[PDB]
Amino acid sequence: GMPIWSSHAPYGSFSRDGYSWNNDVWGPRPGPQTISVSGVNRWSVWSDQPNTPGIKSYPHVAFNIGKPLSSINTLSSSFNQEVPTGGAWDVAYDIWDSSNKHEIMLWTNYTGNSDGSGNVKPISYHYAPSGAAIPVYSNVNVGGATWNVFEGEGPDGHKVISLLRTSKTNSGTVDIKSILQWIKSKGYFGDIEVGSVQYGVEITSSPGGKNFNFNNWSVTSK
Ligand SMILES: OC[C@H]1O[C@@H](O)[C@H](O)[C@@H](O)[C@@H]1O
Repeated sequence: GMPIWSSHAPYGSFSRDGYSWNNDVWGPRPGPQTISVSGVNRWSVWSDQPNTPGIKSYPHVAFNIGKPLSSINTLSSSFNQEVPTGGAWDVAYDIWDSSNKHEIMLWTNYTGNSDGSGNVKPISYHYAPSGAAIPVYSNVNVGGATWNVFEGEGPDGHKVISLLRTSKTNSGTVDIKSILQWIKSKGYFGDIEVGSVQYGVEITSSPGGKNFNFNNWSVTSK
């Protein structure tokens, strides 16, 4: 209702009690974007990005872990959000290891489809003739939900593993510890040191301005 912090500046940031918020917007001609924080668990962002190729922004909240996967007893997160209908975007968890050589994404609600097609697509090495990203694993039930798994590389060669929920949702709880354990079991990485747990929206297009409310977001690390 009343903000404890707000910014419309690209890369404006604020931190309170272990949580930080980042107004990340880059690129040739970024559109206006304003993030507001009402408290440690509740925040919002409005963004007006043009109907052009590529991700323009990732407004997000972040929480630091800094622990090896093996030392972790509990790593879960709860989200509750209100999203617009149109545009090109994906609301996602962004989980990094401390070295930033492995990125794990969990897409909870998005404008594309779980099979890798749509106006947004997961990072992927391979695409189908229709242009849909090709999943490496399908209908995987892990960490409290069913997902489609995709594999790709970022521009600096770092590995990206993306899980797209087969059923989109605007509220839920993810068991990140178990998801990372399953990814380790397929051999993508070893006893990774978990660095950051992030949550926000990657906006490709939101012409006319679109609003995203994160009414609750919390991380439980033990
Ligand atoms: O290929 C498009 C991709 O660009 C990356 O930077 C993003 O993190 C992915 O989530 C996105 O789908």
